[PDB]
Amino acid sequence: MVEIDPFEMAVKQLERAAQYMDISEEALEWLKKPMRIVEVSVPIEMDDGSVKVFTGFRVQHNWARGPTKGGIRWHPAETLSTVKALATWMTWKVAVVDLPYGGGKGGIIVNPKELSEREQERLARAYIRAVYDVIGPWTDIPAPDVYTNPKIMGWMMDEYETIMRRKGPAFGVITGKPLSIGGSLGRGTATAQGAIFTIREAAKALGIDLKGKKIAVQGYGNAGYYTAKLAKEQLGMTVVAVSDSRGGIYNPDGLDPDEVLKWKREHGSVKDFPGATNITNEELLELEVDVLAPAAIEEVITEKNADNIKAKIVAEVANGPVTPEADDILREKGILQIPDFLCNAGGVTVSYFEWVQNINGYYWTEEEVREKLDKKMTKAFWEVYNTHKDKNIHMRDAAYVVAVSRVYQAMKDRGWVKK
Repeated sequence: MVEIDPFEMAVKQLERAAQYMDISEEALEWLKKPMRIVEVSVPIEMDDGSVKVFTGFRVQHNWARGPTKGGIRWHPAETLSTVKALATWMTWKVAVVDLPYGGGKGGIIVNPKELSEREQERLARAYIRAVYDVIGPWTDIPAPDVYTNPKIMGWMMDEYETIMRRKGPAFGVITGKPLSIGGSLGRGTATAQGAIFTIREAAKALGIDLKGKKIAVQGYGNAGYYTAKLAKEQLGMTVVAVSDSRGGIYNPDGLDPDEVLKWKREHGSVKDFPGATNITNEELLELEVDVLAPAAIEEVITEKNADNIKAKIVAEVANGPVTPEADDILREKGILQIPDFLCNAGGVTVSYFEWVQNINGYYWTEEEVREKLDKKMTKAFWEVYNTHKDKNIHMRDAAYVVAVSRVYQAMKDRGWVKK
């Protein structure tokens, strides 16, 4: 009994969410299996004049609401139980903000730091020719993810425009494109502006004046850097500690993220930054801040580091930062914590706004996008917040209640489930 299946863990969270609601037992077995899995063979021609064949997947979970939406991963540790896990995870993220979308994910088993520039062109174009049968502007809409760039999503668009012969809105087949091929403004700061909005609305309900409190960030990714910065410019937070894979620093007087990022682009890591103390990743989690925002890795909170954490808000930004073993041990502490797929929902809503502009054909302005981003993210938090205070459940579990009940209500109306 020594095993951890990544897909079967994503089913066992759905069975836990079937007890806080009244759902039919004939539709509960529908959401445990994705509806159309493709596993294509993707041949590229190398630089040496030889041919290699990589395995590429495409998993569409549930299109009951509309088209399906999901990113594309390039990683050598890919499996079918890792794509089917995130594909059944994407449907509870695009339902909770009430978008007409369904889940999905795709991936290729490749290592992208051992392919040159002209070899990535012959892989990203060769992935589209193999799954053209199951994508489209109204069927399946890809997106960028780990080890993909918006440079690459421009290439997949061009190989779609050559197959379709331009008989349709070909700019809407993919989001996260560059600015001058049919992309949207305000896209690079989506997951930051999605997170910092949910930090404000939670703390306004917790009733703490943030203009004078502090914050700590574990990890220094691109969504990790702007999380600290847009808490300083817009919110008013004091960023006191950062970290990465090597080490971490801490300063009790605020650290300006522009000068800090100039260090990490210069040296190997954040080590020996002036006006701080070079510390570790474990002691950073038990610091003293107003809100802890993990955004680096998964399952950093386990059973042995559970009750040492000293914070008021745990902004779940990364994909499942807390294990279910330690969520209840922190629940009795009186710690309000917005969930994982309610904080990073900003990366989908701005990705939805690039799909609206490409279908109609009329591109919006920058502030008009960022003004409608609050309307989605503040409303979708208050629909969860009133549910939690009236049913006495953890907000990790309370978000799953409205997420299934929007999808199950659409499966009952398309005739898919009678009971």
